[PDB]
Amino acid sequence: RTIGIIGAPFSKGQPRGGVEEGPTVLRKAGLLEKLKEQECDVKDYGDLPFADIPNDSPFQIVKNPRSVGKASEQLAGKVAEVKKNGRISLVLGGDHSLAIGSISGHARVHPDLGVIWVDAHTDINTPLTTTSGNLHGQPVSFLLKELKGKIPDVPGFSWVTPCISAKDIVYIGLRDVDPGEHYILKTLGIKYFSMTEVDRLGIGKVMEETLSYLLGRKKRPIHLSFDVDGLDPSFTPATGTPVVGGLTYREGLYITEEIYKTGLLSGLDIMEVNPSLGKTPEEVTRTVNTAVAITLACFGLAREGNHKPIDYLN
Amino acid sequence: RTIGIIGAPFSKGQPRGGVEEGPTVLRKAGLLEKLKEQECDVKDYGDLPFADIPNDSPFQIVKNPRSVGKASEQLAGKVAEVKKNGRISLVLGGDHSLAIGSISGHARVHPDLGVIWVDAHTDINTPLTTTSGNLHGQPVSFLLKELKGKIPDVPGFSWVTPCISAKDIVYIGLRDVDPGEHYILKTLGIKYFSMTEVDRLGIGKVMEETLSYLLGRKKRPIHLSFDVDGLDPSFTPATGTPVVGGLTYREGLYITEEIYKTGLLSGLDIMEVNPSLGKTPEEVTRTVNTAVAITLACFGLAREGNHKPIDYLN
Amino acid sequence: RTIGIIGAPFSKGQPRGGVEEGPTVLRKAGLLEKLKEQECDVKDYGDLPFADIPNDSPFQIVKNPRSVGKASEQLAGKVAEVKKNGRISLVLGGDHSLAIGSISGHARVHPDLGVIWVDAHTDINTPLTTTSGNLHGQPVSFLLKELKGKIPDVPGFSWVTPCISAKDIVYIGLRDVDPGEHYILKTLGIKYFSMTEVDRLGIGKVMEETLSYLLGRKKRPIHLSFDVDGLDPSFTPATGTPVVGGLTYREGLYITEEIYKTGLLSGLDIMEVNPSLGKTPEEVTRTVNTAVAITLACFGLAREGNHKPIDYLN
Ligand SMILES: [Co+2]
Ligand SMILES: [Co+2]
Ligand SMILES: [Co+2]
Ligand SMILES: [Co+2]
Ligand SMILES: [Co+2]
Ligand SMILES: [Co+2]
Repeated sequence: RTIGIIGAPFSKGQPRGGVEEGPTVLRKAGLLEKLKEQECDVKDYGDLPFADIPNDSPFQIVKNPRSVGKASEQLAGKVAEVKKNGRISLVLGGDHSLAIGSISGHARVHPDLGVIWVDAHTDINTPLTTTSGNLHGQPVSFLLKELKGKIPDVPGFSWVTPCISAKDIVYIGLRDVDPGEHYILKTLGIKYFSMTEVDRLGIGKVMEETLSYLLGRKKRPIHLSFDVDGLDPSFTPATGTPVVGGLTYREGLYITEEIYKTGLLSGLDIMEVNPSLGKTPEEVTRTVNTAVAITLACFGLAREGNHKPIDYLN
Repeated sequence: RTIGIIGAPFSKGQPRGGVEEGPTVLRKAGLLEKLKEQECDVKDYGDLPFADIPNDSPFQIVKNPRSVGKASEQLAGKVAEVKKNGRISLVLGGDHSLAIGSISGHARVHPDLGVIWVDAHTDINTPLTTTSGNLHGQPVSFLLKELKGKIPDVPGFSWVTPCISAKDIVYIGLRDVDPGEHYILKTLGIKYFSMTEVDRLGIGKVMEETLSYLLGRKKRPIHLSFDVDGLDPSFTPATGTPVVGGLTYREGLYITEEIYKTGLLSGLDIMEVNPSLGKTPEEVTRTVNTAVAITLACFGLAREGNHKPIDYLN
Repeated sequence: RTIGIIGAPFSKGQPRGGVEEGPTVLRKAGLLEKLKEQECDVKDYGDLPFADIPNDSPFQIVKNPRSVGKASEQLAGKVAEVKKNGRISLVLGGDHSLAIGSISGHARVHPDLGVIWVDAHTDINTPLTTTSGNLHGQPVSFLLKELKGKIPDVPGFSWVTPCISAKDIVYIGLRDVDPGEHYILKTLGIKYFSMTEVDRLGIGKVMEETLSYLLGRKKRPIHLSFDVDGLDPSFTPATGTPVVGGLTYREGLYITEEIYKTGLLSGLDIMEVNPSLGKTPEEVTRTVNTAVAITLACFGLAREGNHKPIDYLN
């Protein structure tokens, strides 16, 4: 597959710093080289310089609003750029708040995109339902057309325009949802597969349905937002908001191997990897390594093996 | 849901002490408060004072017979009491031998109850088939109507009267069954799902069947006996009789989430949590925390989220 | 079941030494006694003395060719011997290269055998596709009739004669396959269930199919080649070529419990257990213990329990 790598060292969508190092440790882990080791055409668009916004007091309850909306606005234009270059945008990031810019920059070029959101959280709190004020748990509320009119005018998000509808998104791996978030899920009839559904059906069926759900009517470009906390902390420990009972390494690879096989992946996000939150250097590499394997899977790496269109027996 | 909490600090059903601390660490973990944090009506009936029985020599091979039968007799009347108060009895306990009193006190008020027994063991040894003599591995043999006439007159259990039939109980999670126990399973045609069946069918089907099995004919009150050793020791390490290859955290939550959804849970047991057997203070909290989540699930806590009958968007 | 135990302390099929201790730690773990504890008729044929071959320079890229082909030749005749004694051959070994001798010695007496290969690797590299040269990753290429004419004349393997066809083998647990290996899989139409298929279908279906695949047409003798690295390293850490995302303890027991139930197991291999590669003495026992349980399962040990044809209630 042909990628467009976008480094996004940002963290103002949540409290803990160090998630801005994600693009760094991932690159160092050798991700770009491992991609080229496959049938991949890779172009690094560099790491986005998210300049400081010293004057960014809270907006009611929302924290660092101007800083957040800015990094998303900057990211959206970059993602749009690479999609214009006929390349799958790989946004290696910090916190999940950057999903607003990615999905927005993606939809500008591909207004018919479908979104798959692998996460332990729905991150669909409104600036009015959020109890923490951290924007990495509200990205979705900003992107839904149905919620347009419920979201306040937050400093830094004037450029924003709801690009996705409730029936164009699927959630997978949910196990920590707030009440208001749950009310939004049921009311707008959003399709999701919480860990309960995963245990019930199996990841194979869950994926069968998810794909049938988002591509049944017709084929469309897929945007995969992967929050590393969707996977169990025994696999991705170094992350800010971990939650026990997560998707397994295998389930994570299965999800992505299946996504790849559709040949419709056009947008990818690898979020919440925070090297600093690892209790041991092994938890940091265990996280990063897990984060890389998921990415590679997105672009062709299959557990049953891979081979070029040649005769290996000669 | 509306509960009736019953603390049961008992341990004479097995060798290791410290399981009598279970009600204590569970309460301290904040279980009662977490229940009220939900749509729960909670009434604490206190911790039962299980006075000593200094004169309790063995009965053939059975250990502490008078002490055991006594704590069960005391518990049975308490459970009956709370069920008379229209409340689901939550028996936080020590060893599993206390199941005799719970299920008995439950059936007095609800003679048509169905039993689900999540455990790594069938605990159906008779005082005559038991090779260890520990009563926390024989509770079931005392409660079956079909085995009435095979069980000797053990000091402390004269009050006992078999209240459940072989076709009213389902086992889930079996992986360590004695030969005599197995002979009883097959001979009385008891329905069970050992880890083998779980791996084969999946926990979703296993539950589908279990419920269809116990409620198909008609709806009846359910009594859930949960032995914390049914779950894998990587989740509930601090327990006396651990066994590898147990149910997963997720499978445990799935089982209970499904039980809750029937709206027929009327009796619950949280057994074998022994703080003292933890190799680290983290194994103790990992166990207790796991023990709490399972309880909460029984009363409504759903992984996909929860919300009150209000308009969260206002 | 009735077994013929064959100790195979060999390691020249791979770089790390210490895997030759496998038969030792397994025996010490009490495997032979645990088998007799069941309905098993056990005869220990001792540990094969694999004399050194000081003069064994590489053959092109292949390492220790003369040493390897020799231990396989010796093992083949032993396996043939025990199968002639109407006994299931249990080859406790070192590296997986010994599969060549086992499957060969097995087929001499049972030319219609079916092979199930539980491994993280297909070990089907040819001396010409192998990039490492380690023979414990090529055993299969030596045994396939379809590859006869592609394999060079390697010093030590003149006695060898391809006894199995591509449609008589099933792979389970694959997650690390080389490109040439993958080309051979697809080209010869070999049936396999990589971890992807396991996650998709479940281990219950995977086994359903595997068995239907190898026994559908007619019943035939089964040879189970179990590489301990097929299971996840969290279960079998002390092994040379570990790979994350492996089969679970439960899945491993399920596979074998199912194999046993066919009543067609005639050949078994327990390979790659290397005590020396354990980071802790607990990783060594965790591996060995896991290795034993799998063996016992092969011969009747069922998680739901076991009982003799007697009346336990008397
Ligand atoms: Co999350
Ligand atoms: Co998120
Ligand atoms: Co138990
Ligand atoms: Co029990
Ligand atoms: Co292997
Ligand atoms: Co192997």
